[PDB]
Amino acid sequence: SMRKTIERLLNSELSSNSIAVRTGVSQAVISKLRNGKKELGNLTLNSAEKLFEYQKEMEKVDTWIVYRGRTADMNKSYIAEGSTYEEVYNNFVDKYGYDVLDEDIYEIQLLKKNGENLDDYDVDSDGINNYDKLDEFRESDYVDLEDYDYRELFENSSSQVYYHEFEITHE
Amino acid sequence: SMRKTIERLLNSELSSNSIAVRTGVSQAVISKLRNGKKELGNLTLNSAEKLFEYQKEMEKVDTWIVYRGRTADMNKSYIAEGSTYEEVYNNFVDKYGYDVLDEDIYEIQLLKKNGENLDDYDVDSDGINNYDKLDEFRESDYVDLEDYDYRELFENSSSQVYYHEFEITHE
DNA sequence: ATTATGACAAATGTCATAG
DNA sequence: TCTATGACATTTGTCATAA
Repeated sequence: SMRKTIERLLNSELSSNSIAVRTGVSQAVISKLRNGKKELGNLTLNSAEKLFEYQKEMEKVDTWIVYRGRTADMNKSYIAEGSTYEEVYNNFVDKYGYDVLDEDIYEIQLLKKNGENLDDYDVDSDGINNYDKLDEFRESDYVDLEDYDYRELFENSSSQVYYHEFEITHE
Repeated sequence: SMRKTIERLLNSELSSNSIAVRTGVSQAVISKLRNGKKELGNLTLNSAEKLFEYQKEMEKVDTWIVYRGRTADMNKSYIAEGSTYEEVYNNFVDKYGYDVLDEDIYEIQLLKKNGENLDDYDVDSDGINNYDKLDEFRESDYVDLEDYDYRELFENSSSQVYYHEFEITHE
């Protein structure tokens, strides 16, 4: 899926036969890809999904994300920590508060991801104004936010914190 | 290319031809995928990436910035609009003029990006005392100002407009 | 426990055309 | 506009070789 993560697998010194048995993709494909005989883009979704998921599980333990945010005053700095983007968001909201980020940013991200018209919910600086419509959406079957969406919540928000830097450490 | 995200594009009510035009995937492939004659798993990463990027763009959250500024007296009012801080600044200069904002604030921000000492740079309210240093800066591209620098330009200014306020809506 | 190369049936992407 | 169906050169996935 993420061509970056599968590219990091080719960068890895793990054996092509080890990759072949761990993911299920043949050693032939892995050897030809690293050699340059094959291109990752030309590969199928199923095999690429296998390679990406395996590396993602491997990186799950040695991954730490430190968020940095700067307000207008030099003194105010917002920093959060976690191994997952969602963890960083929860650490931030308990550490600092929901009102630091843009009003109702989580709900707005969820609505747009699910294909809902923002106009119906009366979006404004004051947040979601049509609370009753949001309540109808909460009961309705929806698609829960993925980790990447949580990073977007910080970058999208500029009302209080307009500078966003994330540190990703792979060991 | 998350298969769930691509499926939400194929399960939308959007035309297979329109999806084909915006993404670049052939209408043939998109239609066969929707029919069931082809499978997403068998598709190449490049095309699946194209589909993924368009659905990601559709689900992306929009940002609109309304800037409000006032003089110390509060008799004089200034208002600007843009989806980026750079767009807000460009609108402000087009509507009001470069002189109203702090003199050579754009250059001050550039020097701050370089890290060159402001005191050594002959900093003054009048503007750039040292023309020589300007050509020195012209020699190096250095770092072109990022969007956040444009908000900082407004907040740094004290002369003329002294009250700076940014409101963000994600409609 | 490794690493390159096939062969082969089956798909793909890029173009069309037809309705 | 839009859908469906295909042509063609070409890369795939699987399953092997050989070293």
